[PDB]
Amino acid sequence: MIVLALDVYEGERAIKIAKSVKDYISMIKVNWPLILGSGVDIIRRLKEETGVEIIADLKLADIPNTNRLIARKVFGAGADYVIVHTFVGRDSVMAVKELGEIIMVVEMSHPGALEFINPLTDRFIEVANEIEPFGVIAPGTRPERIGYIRDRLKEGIKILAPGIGAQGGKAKDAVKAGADYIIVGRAIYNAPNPREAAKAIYDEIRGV
Amino acid sequence: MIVLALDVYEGERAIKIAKSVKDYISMIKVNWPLILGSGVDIIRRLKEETGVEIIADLKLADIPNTNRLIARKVFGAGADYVIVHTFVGRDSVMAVKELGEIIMVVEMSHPGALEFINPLTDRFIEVANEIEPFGVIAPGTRPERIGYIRDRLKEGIKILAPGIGAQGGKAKDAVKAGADYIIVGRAIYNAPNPREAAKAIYDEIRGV
Repeated sequence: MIVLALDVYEGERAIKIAKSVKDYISMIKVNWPLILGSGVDIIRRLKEETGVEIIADLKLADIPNTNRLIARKVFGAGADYVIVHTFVGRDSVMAVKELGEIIMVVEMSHPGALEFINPLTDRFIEVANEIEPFGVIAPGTRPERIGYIRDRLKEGIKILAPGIGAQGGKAKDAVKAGADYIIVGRAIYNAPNPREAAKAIYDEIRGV
Repeated sequence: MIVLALDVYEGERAIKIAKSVKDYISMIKVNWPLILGSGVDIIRRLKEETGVEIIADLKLADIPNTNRLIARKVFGAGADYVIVHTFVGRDSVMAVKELGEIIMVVEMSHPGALEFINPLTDRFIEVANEIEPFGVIAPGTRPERIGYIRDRLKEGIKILAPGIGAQGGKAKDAVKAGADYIIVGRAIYNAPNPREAAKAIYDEIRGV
């Protein structure tokens, strides 16, 4: 249920951390900065070193043909899931889904999201319901939002949520509210002992 | 002025095509396919082999800090412009603009664009007018749209138009309608003789 946001750009350093917490996470999420610095082969390297599935957080948002060229290369490189925007249209989402498992963005948490993205979350969820992606991604800052989305999201589509909070009990609360996966980064990779931290989040979630 | 959308994976193929059409183009636009297949250093290599400016068409659509990390890396690798989506918000756009010149997506050509992007074009043109990027991307499929945008867009902001009439003298009409640059990808990189293909378009735009 835990997804490690491996936002560590010293390549071998990132790999060491990922290997150390491998037993307590379900997936590793890599972004464009890591792929740019280490190359797209960082995805196969992480898989070989950890045995964990990889989410390529690409936010694809181009026309169908281009989204297709990108997805073919990234899935070919071993990515298990690709994160794609919903706002570019159904055809652009489908061009990626036809090549591999996808996770659709339906809401974001930065101030700018209030301008165009978030006013459309309800509609993006309805679109996701028709597309049937592996899951959707939305902020987990407020467990009430997770539930709101879960109520509207077709059963079977998973919810992945970043930003649930580092306080004791936040991880367990986000899962109970409807998150299938919680995405955690700094609380793990910047801990004095990343494995211990990941293990503690794991324990909180599988506990009571 | 033609912008070559070099959407191929292989670096040697990309460099060979770019050098062969260099005399007939103004800039080379690199997207994720080429960065993924050849590494981000292909930006620098393309510049060293042709001497023209490079646009990084990344369709940036992330939160400010992630957009910043990507922009810093790509501009630092030699990109002269970075293409960003207006949809994700002003803050995400400025995170990139503070590091280098940008081009904003205000409208797209694929059918999916009619679902969310195009309905907001008037609003996006007004956001671009406030930000004052180097230019905006508007599809040239119909010179009607180029002129529609040109009338509403602040004078100093350039218009780059992809999806140009794969038919007859459409590039010329697009330019006449207000396009400063014509983005051509497939028509050139998939052509039997890319240099002859580029020259034809070049001659059309330059004629009367």
